[PDB]
Amino acid sequence: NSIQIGGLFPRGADQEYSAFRVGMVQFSTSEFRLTPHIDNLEVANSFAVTNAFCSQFSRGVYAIFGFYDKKSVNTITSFCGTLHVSFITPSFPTDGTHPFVIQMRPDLKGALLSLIEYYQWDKFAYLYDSDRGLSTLQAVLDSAAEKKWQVTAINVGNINNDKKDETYRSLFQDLELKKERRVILDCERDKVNDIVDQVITIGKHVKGYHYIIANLGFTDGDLLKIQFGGANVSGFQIVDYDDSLVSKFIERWSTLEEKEYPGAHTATIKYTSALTYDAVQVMTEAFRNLRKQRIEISRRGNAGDCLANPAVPWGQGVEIERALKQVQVEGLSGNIKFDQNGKRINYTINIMELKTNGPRKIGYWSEVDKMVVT
Amino acid sequence: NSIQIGGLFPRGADQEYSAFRVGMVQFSTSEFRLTPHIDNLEVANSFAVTNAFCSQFSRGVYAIFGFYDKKSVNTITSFCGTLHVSFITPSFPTDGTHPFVIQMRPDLKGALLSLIEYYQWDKFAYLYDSDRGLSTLQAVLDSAAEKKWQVTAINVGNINNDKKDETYRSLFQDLELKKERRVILDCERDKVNDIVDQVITIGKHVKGYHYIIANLGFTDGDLLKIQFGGANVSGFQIVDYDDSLVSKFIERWSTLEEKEYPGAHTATIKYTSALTYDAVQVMTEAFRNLRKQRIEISRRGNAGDCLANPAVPWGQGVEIERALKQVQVEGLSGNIKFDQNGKRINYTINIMELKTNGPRKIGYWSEVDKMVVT
Amino acid sequence: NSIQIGGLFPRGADQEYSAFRVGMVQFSTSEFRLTPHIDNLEVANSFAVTNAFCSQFSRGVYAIFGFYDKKSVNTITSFCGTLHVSFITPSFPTDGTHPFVIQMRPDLKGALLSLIEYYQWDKFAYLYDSDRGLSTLQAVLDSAAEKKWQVTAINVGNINNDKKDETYRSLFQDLELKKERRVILDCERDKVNDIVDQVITIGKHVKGYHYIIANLGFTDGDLLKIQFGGANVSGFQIVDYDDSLVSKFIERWSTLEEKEYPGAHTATIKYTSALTYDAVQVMTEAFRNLRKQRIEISRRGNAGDCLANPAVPWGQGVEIERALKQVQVEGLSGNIKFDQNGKRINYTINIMELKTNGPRKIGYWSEVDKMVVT
Amino acid sequence: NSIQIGGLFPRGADQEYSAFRVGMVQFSTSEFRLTPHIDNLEVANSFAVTNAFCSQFSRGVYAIFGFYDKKSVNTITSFCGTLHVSFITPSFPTDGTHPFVIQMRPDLKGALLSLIEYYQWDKFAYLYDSDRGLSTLQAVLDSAAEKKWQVTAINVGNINNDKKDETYRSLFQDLELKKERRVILDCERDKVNDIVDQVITIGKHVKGYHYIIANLGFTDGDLLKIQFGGANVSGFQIVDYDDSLVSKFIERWSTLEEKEYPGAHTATIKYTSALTYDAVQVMTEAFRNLRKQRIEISRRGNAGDCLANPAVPWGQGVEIERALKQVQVEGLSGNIKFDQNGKRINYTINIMELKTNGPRKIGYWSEVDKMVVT
Ligand SMILES: *[C@@H]1O[C@H](CO)[C@@H](O[C@@H]2O[C@H](CO)[C@@H](O[C@@H]3O[C@H](CO)[C@@H](O)[C@H](O)[C@@H]3O)[C@H](O)[C@H]2NC(C)=O)[C@H](O)[C@H]1NC(C)=O
Ligand SMILES: *[C@@H]1O[C@H](CO)[C@@H](O[C@@H]2O[C@H](CO)[C@@H](O[C@@H]3O[C@H](CO)[C@@H](O)[C@H](O)[C@@H]3O)[C@H](O)[C@H]2NC(C)=O)[C@H](O)[C@H]1NC(C)=O
Ligand SMILES: *[C@@H]1O[C@H](CO)[C@@H](O[C@@H]2O[C@H](CO)[C@@H](O)[C@H](O)[C@H]2NC(C)=O)[C@H](O)[C@H]1NC(C)=O
Ligand SMILES: *[C@@H]1O[C@H](CO)[C@@H](O[C@@H]2O[C@H](CO)[C@@H](O)[C@H](O)[C@H]2NC(C)=O)[C@H](O)[C@H]1NC(C)=O
Ligand SMILES: *[C@@H]1O[C@H](CO)[C@@H](O)[C@H](O)[C@H]1NC(C)=O
Repeated sequence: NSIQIGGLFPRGADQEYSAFRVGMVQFSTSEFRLTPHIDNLEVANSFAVTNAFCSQFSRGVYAIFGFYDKKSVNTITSFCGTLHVSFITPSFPTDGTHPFVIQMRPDLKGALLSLIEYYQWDKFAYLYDSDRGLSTLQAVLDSAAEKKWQVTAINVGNINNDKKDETYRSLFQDLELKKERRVILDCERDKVNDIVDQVITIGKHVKGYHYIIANLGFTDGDLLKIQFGGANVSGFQIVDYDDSLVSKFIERWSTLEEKEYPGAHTATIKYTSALTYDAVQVMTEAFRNLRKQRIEISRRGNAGDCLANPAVPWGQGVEIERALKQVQVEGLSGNIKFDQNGKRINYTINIMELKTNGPRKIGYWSEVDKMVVT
Repeated sequence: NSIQIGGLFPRGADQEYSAFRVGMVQFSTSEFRLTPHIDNLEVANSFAVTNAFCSQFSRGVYAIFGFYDKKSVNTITSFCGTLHVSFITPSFPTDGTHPFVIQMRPDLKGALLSLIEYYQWDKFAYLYDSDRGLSTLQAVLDSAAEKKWQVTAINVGNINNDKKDETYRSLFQDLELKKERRVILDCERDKVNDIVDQVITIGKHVKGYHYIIANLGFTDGDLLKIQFGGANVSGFQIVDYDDSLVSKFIERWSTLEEKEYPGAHTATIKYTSALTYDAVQVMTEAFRNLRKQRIEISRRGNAGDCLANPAVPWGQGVEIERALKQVQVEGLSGNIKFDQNGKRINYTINIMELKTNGPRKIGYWSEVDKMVVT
Repeated sequence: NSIQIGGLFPRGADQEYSAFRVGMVQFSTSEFRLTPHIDNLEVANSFAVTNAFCSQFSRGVYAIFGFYDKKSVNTITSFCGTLHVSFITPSFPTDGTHPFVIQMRPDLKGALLSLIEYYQWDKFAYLYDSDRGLSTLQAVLDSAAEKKWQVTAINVGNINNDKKDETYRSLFQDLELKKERRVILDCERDKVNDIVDQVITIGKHVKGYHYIIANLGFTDGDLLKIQFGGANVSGFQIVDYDDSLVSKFIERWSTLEEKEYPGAHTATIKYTSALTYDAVQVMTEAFRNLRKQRIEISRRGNAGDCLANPAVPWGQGVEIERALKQVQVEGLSGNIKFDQNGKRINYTINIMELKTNGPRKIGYWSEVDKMVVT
Repeated sequence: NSIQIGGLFPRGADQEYSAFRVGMVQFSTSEFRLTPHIDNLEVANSFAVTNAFCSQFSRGVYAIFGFYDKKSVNTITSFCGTLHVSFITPSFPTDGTHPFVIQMRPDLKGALLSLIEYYQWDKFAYLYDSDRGLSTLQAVLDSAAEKKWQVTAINVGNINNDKKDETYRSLFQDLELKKERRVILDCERDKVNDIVDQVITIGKHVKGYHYIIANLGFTDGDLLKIQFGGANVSGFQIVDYDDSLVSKFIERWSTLEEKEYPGAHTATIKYTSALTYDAVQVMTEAFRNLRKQRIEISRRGNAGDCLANPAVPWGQGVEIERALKQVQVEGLSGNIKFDQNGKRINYTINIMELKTNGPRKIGYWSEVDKMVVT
């Protein structure tokens, strides 16, 4: 009744760690407690990721929570699938079916295509970033080929910031050659903030221009900066701030202090932090299910090292995976239900549009049902 | 005075190993000799790749030669950068800059864009495969954005060996429906062979079609099947069989036997194995230059541990990298010279066409000079 | 009882011999058994054919089964007519009336002419091989002279196999220069396979061309390579694979231990082998009927030599011939009925084309009724 | 000393036999006198032909002379090739190379094609019979395909004489309405005589009709019937009546009597008879050369039975073949010389076109040069 888990967090991650500890203290069952081993590192460094994973495996950790990017996803997936260690992450889902990886970030390709069809778009620009994967870009290109679209895929992830002014000015001047008024911003948070800021400077945020933020976090950024101007702005939001549970959680979250809980005294929580909260919840739920199933998973610092030749797995790993992937709970992100691969199934995505008054949801998207209008 | 190096090879790259051994015996001794440690492994498995790298590092190898895949390149780059151990490879160049990696494959984006400009194409399909990366697809996407092209990018990678015929057939009927005669194949040898077989079966290799084989191995595939069809078949070739060095090497190499040297009894040699030969030459020349400079590189003791904390790299790694990047030799691929990032500069790619009498070179593409017609 | 027969199988006809053995072991009963003398020989050698015929006559056989070509048909027919010994064959029917020769192959000239009239052709080519024969070419030339057609007869039997690629390529180039779109392939299985391979290689199987495989073995050749090209490919088939008897035959034929029965472990049976099986059936039926007629068919070793001077035949062979020509049974080729001259009558030939979903029987041809469309 | 030879003659070749005996008595030398054993049989009967051949072979005969038909050429050539026995014939050349056979009849396809080219023919009818093979038919069809001729080939051998009136009228009316004014008669002497008799009866010999008789016996048939008909008639001839040797032979032939020399009391002889005479001459010359070369091909005992398994070859037969294939003597049919295969070369064919004063040689044809006009 003393489960030791592992935690990998980026060097500079505060809100996600705060949500992690909030969930841990919220779901601290009197039957058992989860003791985490938190490692802060540069996730982009595959060597550092491997070092942390190997140290946690040597320490005897049953389940590992962490993050990965395009430069550190393959190593994590391979190590987990070989050593039979369950990995729970809020990061982007891997392209394919990688075992022993629990992916709680819902896919956005289907919702993005459904929203594009709803908006009746034929020609548009697609500004993407290579720091998260090109699966969305490939899906957009395939849909464009199928439905006879004219998509201009432009990468904005390979430019610095000192020459950003001139580079993006040239990019937008080239975009105005075709009179492009509809663009999609499939970029990270800092990248999309740069896009919106430089759009404001260049003066292309006037009416007629349509912008789509291709991420689950729409209300986290400076929506007020481009709120005025009359330009269409649309996006997605996994979290429903109007839900009773979300409001109850956010009240306590705002009442928490900032010293011991960095990035907490605010009325907006990042979707990564929300997914970390549901990750804590699902970990506790799976371990309660394992305890109630009367299954012995006794393990300690005796499994061995990381680079054992041959690397023999342990039989409890497949049972831990079955327990993790066979739960159905509800959190900030909504209904949670994974498949045999480790991806959510019956999730719901709330679509919001930005107006002068403020952000406002226009409908919801699901798997069985396409975009719905209220 | 023996120098120990490492070797990573995929399970199936027999011709590459044969070319490695041929280069080893050719450049056997001038003032010393090399001692490679070969470790055949699944190159796409990041865990196995890490295990091989760590075993070779513990063995105390001065340099490492091996391949990598799109899902195993980050591990090599990170480990080599953090351990100051060079990695000479004939695989696809990395998307960016990475120290301690000596990439031997010349870039193809510039030559492909120059060939498209020379052919004056406005609506060309792009059948890409997710093995060597999507960097060329991205580059052609920005080029299309900046040159007003109609690119129909289609992924032909995520298909199994059970509906290949149906998938390729339906793809080509779709291409006929939008009436698209210009197609670019950015796939490897086996994939382009499958595509060529399918297009022959459906009967679209007749006059009125144009295909570009976007790989350095234009003649490595079986072009005799589409030689008499009547459609343009362009491509790029890195080895010139009419060159003195290549002709002498082929005369020495075709007389061998397929028992001790698998895949070494043919008049043609794959560009990957050619780059293996030139990589053996480059390593030999670099170590010869190091010996001539009288720099002490021998270890003072054991190499250490792969996952040691902190990862301390030896002071001779920078010297090894500089010596490897400072060599300028002539090989099968042509002039060999590396810049500060480990890429290849001052190279030449011969553009060739498949006429009814055989593949005939029509010109060459350099970095300082664009496509030249001869 | 024990009745001995002869066998003139060629050197290389493994499937026909396997079908012969299967027919023997299936139609053999306790009433009597058949003892064959199988001699493998170069059937184009009239000397060897005469030697084998003389030896089998010297044994004292009652009927002879085997094959012949255009270079050995006259000697076989003359020997059988002079010696009053019957000869059942699946080879091409003789161009005339010949007694004591039972021919299991139905005529194709009438069906071919009816199909040409149905397709309403005016200017078409006719690729013939002198090795198979020229009776069909003579018939089509006479019809063209009587119906104002433009037939371009081409011989393809004189091409040596050492360089039989440029010959076909130049031939089809000449056909293109003559604007020839419709071609009739009247050749053997190997020759038609080579012609189809060359056609696909030169890209002459696309929509706009028409091909008629003028032989009863439409599906025996590898038709899948040209199925998806898009050009019309018609032909004739004598064996109906959807019939109950044929399906029951294949149910056993596909599981016949190919090592023990060469050319049997397949779902496709050559029309020649099917005719051999039906010939075994008809000879067994004829001998059973002769035994059930209370006729003395006792013959001892009094045959002597085949070149007796004068050559006095044995009168017991005319009853054998009458019984053989008085057989009305069903089989793989369909209804079997022989006229006074031994040529097959009351037969149906299935006319099929090659579609994307496989060959389909669109109708049947008969002597009494012209081509019928379904 | 003497050499036994064999003679195969059809039932009715009385003048052929008379010419053979005239040649024998004229070329009888005191050094050795041959003793031919003449056999009379239906040459179309393959069984009789091979029985006579085997009787000769058992007799111990070194060289065989005789005729063969379309239905016996194959067996004759096969037996001669297998038993290494030389065969000398005046019949049609074999449709292809065949060892141990001497063809004394010069080819006609080249001369006929040259005459057609010189006569500026682009549309005609090729009336042929299947008696001398289809080599000429194949040659004219290939030449028509090459030179864009609209030739209509009609077979007349299969049509029964009783019913060959209504069909004759129908086909001639078809030719008249289609302006098929030019015809070619590649038929035997009797068939062409019947054809010209029918033409005279029907009155289709009006000005414009250009009949070509494709045989060497132009003057053999009745040409005075169409001498004053006003219709062009062109033929070929191998024996020149103006030569001194031919004139002396025809005088010594006409001075003979019809009692002991049937059909020898006229001034008109057949080209086949002339070829028989030249065959006797070449046989005598070859035997004289063999005797002079001090080569004894004498056999101690009987050759045995032809049906012996295995066969019984002998190198003296090969030496005899080499002796025959290296003879260059003149004769009634002109110069005689054989190539390596056995065909006759170094020959000239005299072309005559019928006029009101009778046949007159309008030129000659050879192989070292095209057709020549005098
Ligand atoms: C392959 O087979 C198809 C059969 O579906 C051929 O289609 C044929 O196309 C011709 C076009 O000239 C049709 O002839 C036309 O018939 C109509 C109605 O009788 C008439 O009004 C036109 O003037 C013309 O004569 C023909 O009917 C049609 N076949 C059938 C069965 O309907 C196609 O041509 C074939 N491919 C080749 C290369 O021959
Ligand atoms: C029958 O024999 C007579 C006797 O020569 C032929 O008369 C002449 O034949 C020549 C060719 O042998 C003809 O020359 C041709 O003339 C045409 C123009 O009409 C020209 O285009 C050709 O290139 C060629 O030079 C010639 O006209 C013809 N008549 C005369 C008066 O000289 C005759 O052609 C033969 N055939 C028939 C069916 O009569
Ligand atoms: C921005 O949003 C507005 C309203 O939400 C859109 O306005 C209408 O959109 C419908 C949907 O296709 C069109 O049929 C109408 O013609 C639009 N009317 C007007 C006055 O715009 C608008 O299309 C959206 N996009 C842009 C670029 O403005
Ligand atoms: C295949 O090659 C031929 C000839 O190299 C191309 O034909 C040329 O097409 C261009 C179109 O840009 C015309 O301007 C030229 O006149 C054509 N002929 C020549 C000799 O250049 C053809 O376009 C190529 N592609 C295909 C699909 O056929
Ligand atoms: C032809 O064969 C069929 C099937 O065996 C039979 O029904 C039909 O009566 C036969 N025709 C004649 C004329 O006997």
